[PDB]
Amino acid sequence: RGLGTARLQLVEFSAFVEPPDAVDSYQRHLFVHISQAPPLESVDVRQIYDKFPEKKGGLRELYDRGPPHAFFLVKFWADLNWGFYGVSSQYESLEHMTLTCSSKVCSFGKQVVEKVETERAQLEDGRFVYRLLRSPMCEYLVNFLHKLRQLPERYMMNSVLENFTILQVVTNRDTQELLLCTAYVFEVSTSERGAQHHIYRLVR
Amino acid sequence: RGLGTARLQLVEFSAFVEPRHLFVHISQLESVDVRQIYDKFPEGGLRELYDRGPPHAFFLVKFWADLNWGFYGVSSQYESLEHMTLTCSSKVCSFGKQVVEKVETERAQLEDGRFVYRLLRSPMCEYLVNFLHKLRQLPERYMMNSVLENFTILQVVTNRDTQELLLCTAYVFEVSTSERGAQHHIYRLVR
Ligand SMILES: O=C(c1ccc(F)c(F)c1Nc1ccc(I)cc1F)N1CC(O)([C@@H]2CCCCN2)C1
Ligand SMILES: CCCCCCCCCCCCCCCC(=O)O
Repeated sequence: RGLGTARLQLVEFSAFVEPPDAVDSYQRHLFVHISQAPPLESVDVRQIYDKFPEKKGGLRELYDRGPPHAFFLVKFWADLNWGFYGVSSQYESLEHMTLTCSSKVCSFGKQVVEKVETERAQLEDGRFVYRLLRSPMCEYLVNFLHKLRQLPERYMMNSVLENFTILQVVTNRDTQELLLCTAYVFEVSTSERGAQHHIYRLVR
Repeated sequence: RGLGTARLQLVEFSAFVEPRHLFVHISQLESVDVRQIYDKFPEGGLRELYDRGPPHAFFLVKFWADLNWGFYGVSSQYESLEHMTLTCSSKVCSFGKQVVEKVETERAQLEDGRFVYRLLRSPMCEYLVNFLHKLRQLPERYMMNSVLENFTILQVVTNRDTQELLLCTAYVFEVSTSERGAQHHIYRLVR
């Protein structure tokens, strides 16, 4: 129903830029942003197998590892109409864990870059909270965004983006239980609408 | 010396597969000159950190790894006399572009009158494991080594609470013959 499970819920995610004068008037531009009773639509995981990095830690093996209900697809309409480039994430749990979070970027389904961080829990009002705030976006991505934003046509941006995906894998560090696996696929939004997203479940 | 400084020493390093097989192992010095490897790392690149100082913290290790052979694991273990919290960062680089960065932290455990920092059984990142299988199916040691001339790992341990760098190891890689096993050579990075 949302992006997450009973063990680990994604509270918030966002990738952004603050211009170098934000020390005078603060502003931040959101490339993409998720903030968090229908059930969610489904998408068949094999239909995107080729879009993620096969052999090991790619989609098929991860799904085979399960649990099957931990897998969500997120379709992003990015706002490229806008410095410090950042990513922030916030998850929450009933149990106290140490999370490992991996972010794999893949071009044409080949694992281009991978960031991996650990995050330990901080108590809160009835919940454990895990905050990975203001991760500085790696400059592969900032460069790709700059090159991408100067293309002359939306449809060209979207054909480029059809090869660019991101796989996020959150696991328990101690036990290696997979908690959350998210495939992201990307399209650019028209000027006037901001960023927007549609979350699906990955079934088989 | 060994691999370390007065504030922090490497006691154990091992990269292994269990079905245990050890690709590389250190258990516990001539100067190599840092510019000689500048073209091997990004430019987050080694010159940045070396300028940051302290240059007595920077080391180079050359591994001759053993690929003759699951769970793919990395275990490091450090030592200190001050109670610290380490941030250990690995960066795997291929052809100078940084293709993975893995970031962990370990807080000090008291033991035998010293502090041990044990980062044991990190799942080897998936890039490295795919790389290892591909590398292993090659038919000649010289082909492995040609491949491996473009692959390097860079480790920066820093004090978490202060951001001081404490340690900085560049790793370079070749394969050894089926007879000889793993071997390695630590070097001071100077300039
Ligand atoms: O910025 C991101 C990122 C992560 C997940 C996600 F769903 C995104 F949309 C992300 N950003 C992003 C990607 C494409 C466009 I067009 C706009 C965006 F805002 N990340 C993952 C990150 O950590 C990478 C992983 C690989 C190495 C480190 N940088 C930074
Ligand atoms: C640099 C390309 C790969 C080198 C191939 C040699 C085989 C042994 C690998 C040792 C890696 C040790 C550090 C890895 C950190 C991680 O777990 O990502």
